[PDB]
This record gives sequence, C-alpha cells and structure tokens, in this order.
Amino acid sequence: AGVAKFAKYPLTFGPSPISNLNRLSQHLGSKVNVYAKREDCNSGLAFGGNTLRKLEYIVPDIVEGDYTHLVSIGGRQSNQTRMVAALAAKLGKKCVLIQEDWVPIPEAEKDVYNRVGNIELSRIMGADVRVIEDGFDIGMRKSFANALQELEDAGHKPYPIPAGCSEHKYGGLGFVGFADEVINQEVELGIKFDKIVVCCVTGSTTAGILAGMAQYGRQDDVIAIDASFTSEKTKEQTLRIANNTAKLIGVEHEFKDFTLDTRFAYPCYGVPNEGTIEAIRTCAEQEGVLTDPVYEGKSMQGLIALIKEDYFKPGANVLYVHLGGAPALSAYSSFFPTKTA
Amino acid sequence: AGVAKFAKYPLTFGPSPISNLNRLSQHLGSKVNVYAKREDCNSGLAFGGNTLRKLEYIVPDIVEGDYTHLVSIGGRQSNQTRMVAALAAKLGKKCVLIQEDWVPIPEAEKDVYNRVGNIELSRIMGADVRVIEDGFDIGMRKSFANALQELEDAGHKPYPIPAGCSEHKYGGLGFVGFADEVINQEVELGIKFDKIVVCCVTGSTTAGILAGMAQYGRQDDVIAIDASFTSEKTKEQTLRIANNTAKLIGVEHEFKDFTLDTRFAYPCYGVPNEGTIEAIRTCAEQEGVLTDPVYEGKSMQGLIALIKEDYFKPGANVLYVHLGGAPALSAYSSFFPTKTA
Ligand SMILES: Cc1ncc(COP(=O)(O)O)c(CNC2(C(=O)O)CC2)c1O
Ligand SMILES: Cc1ncc(COP(=O)(O)O)c(CNC2(C(=O)O)CC2)c1O
Repeated sequence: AGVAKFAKYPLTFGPSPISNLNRLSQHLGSKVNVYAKREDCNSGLAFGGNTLRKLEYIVPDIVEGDYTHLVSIGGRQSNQTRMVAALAAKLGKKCVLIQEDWVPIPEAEKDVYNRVGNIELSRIMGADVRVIEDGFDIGMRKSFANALQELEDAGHKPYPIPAGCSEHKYGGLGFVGFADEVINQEVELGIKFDKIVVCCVTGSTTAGILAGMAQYGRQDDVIAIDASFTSEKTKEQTLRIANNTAKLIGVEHEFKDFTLDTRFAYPCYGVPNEGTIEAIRTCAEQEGVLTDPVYEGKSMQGLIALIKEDYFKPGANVLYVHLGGAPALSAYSSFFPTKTA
Repeated sequence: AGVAKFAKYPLTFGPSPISNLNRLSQHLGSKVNVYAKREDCNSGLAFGGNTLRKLEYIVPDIVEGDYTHLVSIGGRQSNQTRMVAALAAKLGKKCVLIQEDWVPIPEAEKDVYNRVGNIELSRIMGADVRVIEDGFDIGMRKSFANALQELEDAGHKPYPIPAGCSEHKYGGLGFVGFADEVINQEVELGIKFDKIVVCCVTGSTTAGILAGMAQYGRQDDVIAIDASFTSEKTKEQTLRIANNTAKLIGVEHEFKDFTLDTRFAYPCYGVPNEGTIEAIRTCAEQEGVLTDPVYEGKSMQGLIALIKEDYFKPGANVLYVHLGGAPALSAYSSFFPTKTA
C-alpha cells in the first residue's frame, strides 16, 4: 500500500467532486441512486479530464530531468494530446502531438473533425500538432518513436508519453489515488458506493482504479464499460497494468480478470450508435451533464442499460466516473439534431 | 448589503477557485502577479460559467411558483443560452432559446458557426433552439416577448430569462456574492488584490462585482474590459443594474460611472482582432488556460496591454476574472492556425 511513496506534481484543484444525478435516477426507474465523480471538472488546464490525474505522477520525472519537449500521441480528437499540450504550456516546455486516424471520420464530419474539437485546443496552446493517418492501436505506434528520434537528432531532450499513458511505468498511479479519494469521500458524503462504472480503452484509468480499490479489498466494486471494441487486447493490457501498478503501490493482490462489459463498444472505436447518442441525450436532457460519443457516451449507455436490466441491487449507490472528453462533442454535431417539437 | 437575505439555489461546487498564473506574470516582464478566479470551473452543468452564478439567485423564484418553460435569449454562440438549457434540464422544465444573429459570421466560419460550439450543446440538452435573424442588442428584444406570448398562448407558464440575466431583477445578486468570495479568498491567500479585471457586455456581471465590492468600499478596484463595442449602452445598462442591485442588498453608495476600458472591443461584438488572438494564444501557451475570441480573449488582451503600459503598481496583485466562454472556441477555429517550431 501507498501511492504516497511516489512524487506528485499538482495539476488539479484537488479531489474531484461527486455529482448527485438524482433526477436521472428517477427517469431510469428509481431502482438505483446514480452518482457521478467529475474528473471532467478537474482543473483550469484546458477543461481538465482524466489524463491530468495520470500526469501528476509523471511530471516530477519530467521536471527533475531536463527534457525540453513533451511528446504524446492519440487520434484526431484525442483528449490526452490536448491535456499534454496544456501541461507542456504550464511547464514552459515544447510539445509535439501526433493525431493519427483511429476513427473512421463519419463523412458528415470529414470537414470539422480535423479543424475543431480537442485538436484545435492543442494548436491554440502552441503545440507542434502533426496530422498523421495510421491505424488504431491502444499500444506503441511506429510513428511516436520517429518523432522521438526526430527531436533527439535536432538536439533536444524529448519526454515520451504513450497513448492513455497506459504504457508508462507510472500510468496507473493517478487513479490509484482516485480510489483513495472515493473512500475518503464516501465518508464525507456519508454514502457508500456499491459499484464503480467507468469507460475503458487503453487501460490505466480502470487498472489504477482496480489496483487502488484493491487496497481496501474492493476491486469487485469496479465495472469497466468497454469502448475500444477490442475486448481482446483491451482487457489484457488493462490487466497487465493492474498487476504492475499493484506492485508499485505495494498491493500483493493478483488481478486475473475484471468486470468488462462489451455490449456497447460497437460499431467501432470513436463511432457511436443509436444507443450511445440516446444515452448522451438522456443524460444531458436529465442532468444537464454533457457526455461525448466516443468514451463517456458509451459508458453511460451501458450504465443506463444495466439500470434497466435490474443488474444492481435495489437501492444501490452506483458511482459513474465522468472522465471528461466533452470538448470533442463539436466534431460530432451531426449526430444531434434539434429536439422534435 | 445583506445578499444572504436572498434565497440561493446550489448550481456550483461552491466558491470558484483562484489560479496563480505566475508563469504568465513572469512572461509579461514580472510587472505584476496575475491571478484568475475560475468561474469557468464552477459547475458540472455543461462546462459551467458566469451565468450559473447569476442563476442561483433566480432559480428559487422559479421553482417556487408554477412555470412550465424557461426562456432566454442570446447570440448564435451564446453561453447563457447553453447554461440555461442545462439549468432547465436540471430543474426539470421546458426550454426555448432564441439565438439572434448578433455576430457577422466570418466567411470561414459560416458552415460551422451555427452547428458547432454552444448552440450544439444546448441542443443535446433538448432545448427548443430557435435561430432568429434579428441583430445584436443588449436590451429587451422583441422576439423575446413574442415567444413569451406564443407559449403563454399555447397554454403554458414560461419564465423570462433576458440576456445575461442583466435585465432580470435578481441578475446582479450573483456577482455581489463573487465580491464576498473575493474578500474571503484574500484572507485565505494571505494577500490582497489591488485590481479586478473582467469582461463586460450585457452588464450584470460587472454590476454585481461593483455593487458587491462597494460593500467594502472597493468599487474602484474594478476594471471592466468592454467587448460589446457599444460604449454608451453597455456602460449605461451596467450602471443601471449596479445601482438597483446596490439597493436590494443595502449599499447606499450610488454609481455615476465606473472604469470601462473600451480599447479592445474592436472590430465588433463576437469578432476578435489580431490582438485578441494574440492574447488567447499567449495565455494558452503560458498557462494552458483557454480564453475565447468573444469575451475572455478580449478581457485578457486588455489585461496584457494594461500591464505593458505599466498601468499597475509594481508587484500589484491583479485578479483576472475568467467567466468561461471557451466552449464556443470551436466556432472560431479558422483564427488559430497551427503554430510553427
Ligand atoms: C473521456 C475519456 N474517457 C475514457 C478514456 C479512456 O481511458 P483509459 O485509456 O485509461 O481507459 C479517455 C482517454 N483518452 C485518449 C485520448 O487520446 O484522448 C485515448 C488516450 C477519455 O478521454
Ligand atoms: C463569457 C462571457 N463574458 C461576458 C459576458 C457579459 O457579461 P455582462 O453582460 O453580464 O457584463 C457574457 C454573456 N452572455 C450573453 C449570451 O447570450 O451568452 C449576452 C448574454 C459571456 O458569456
């Protein structure tokens, strides 16, 4: 036990708040009491989001070192790239982003998809944004390394930050701290969360939550709603991270498997489905809380699905984990026509 | 000055946090110490913003009586209409929003300005978005009353929420509370702010801050940066709201004038000048903080210009007020091309 033995650099206002989505509760049958951990209300750094939690434990190394460039990677509307740019700015360092094509840009958006959303924000923050177009892979890419070798030859000291930080040694520490927070908040709010619903694609977030909740023997409370539509590698990598992070923080527990629903990943990574959009509309319509079509949207549809199929015990307190990602909504304006009548 | 005398309804996480933009301060020649009270990180209701703070003192009057629909008005990319849509989605009411044509939509943003950004979000929250052609104006609009009659003719009980909640009778109370928070936060920071810089269009925000700071005789610390490009009315309406709010709370002092730097509104409301774009970029590149081309980008360029001309005492602590607006940044992507390295 102990994430405390690792250096942390503050990038958020502190413990992310928890929302009481009581109105969305009744709309779903008053079967459960839905709540939301707002990681999308993280800090003042370009809208916040889950990646900021992860970066807090990575920054120390960046600063202690003497790097001069923060190089990350993702797909078009990648949320991480936007927050890494925000970090480089705050650290007074250069930034090189790689926006590959991981989502089949729905024709009805082939225009704004590359000019708006999160990619616009990275440019405004002055990062060297490079629009590449390679396949989707929640793993190491054969371009991210090139950029690295590139800046090195130029005479710079580049700092690597893989997709989702999932393959960074400390990629899972941030959400371990997330668990510590929830436990403390349950006591302040006086509300015990029976389950934790969170989206998953590259790992680190879920894994950190697993290894962290395990500190209290509550790994099982976790319910990871897939969104990568590749349960294969996705569930394996998350597990590889869950075990490693566990070792770092001292938890002996061994993760062999975890609840990873996969009925809402379709039709593909980045592309929603009638259900996804319906979840966003419902959540937005009921709680005034916005969710995107890529991550938080699907994980929200799954949440509403489970509440339907009386999956949770009657009167259970479920903690929905809003990891952010709403700034990409603009690259999906076509999926949301105006209310009928 | 008893503002607590008025009923308040929770819409934010509590007192907005204050960021220490020490990097930007250094970047600008270490002339002053810049801070930023984050109204843009005040709630989980669709990104949040200044309107929400205003609304907290208006919601009580709503739910109290029997109103079916909430109706507001603003430009195509209004932030208030987007937040009202959330407040509506939350208070479990109907929402009809009038989006007037307050901005000469740049040719490069014509096929986006009305489908992306804030207008989009307001639609996801199931608001009845009505796009009207009427032009810019911070005063009571015809289309407004027309809809108030329309609905009231169809057999409903709409609640009138004018632009910026400025014309509303309780529109100023919100930021009178801001002032309160400021004085308290000065106590917890162990410092005192010499000046407060904030954008100003419809007037309710500044008027609130003015009437509020007056409770402590510090109204002169306020520096409003205009973004309307219509000095007279904005100054006159702000001055009007400030005096009414002054009575409500209990402040005797009457405002006959206030500091309104009109140097940066150019070329007009809703359109940025090269200085605005430069400011947005400088803040983003220095702090990772996002400002918009319509409101905060201009108040920020005003802040920067004032610091250059040594307007503040050396080592002065200046509190910049971030009122949000960044969500609309998606309708102005043409203005921020990828920087070069
Ligand atoms: C809102 C939101 N929800 C979930 C996730 C996924 O996190 P995990 O990879 O830790 O499962 C992201 C990530 N973002 C990436 C990006 O490019 O933005 C893939 C890294 C997210 O932004
Ligand atoms: C980011 C931002 N900054 C300043 C203002 C103006 O404040 P005042 O008019 O209350 O001084 C708005 C308002 N909004 C309106 C809208 O239609 O959104 C005009 C009401 C704002 O959104």
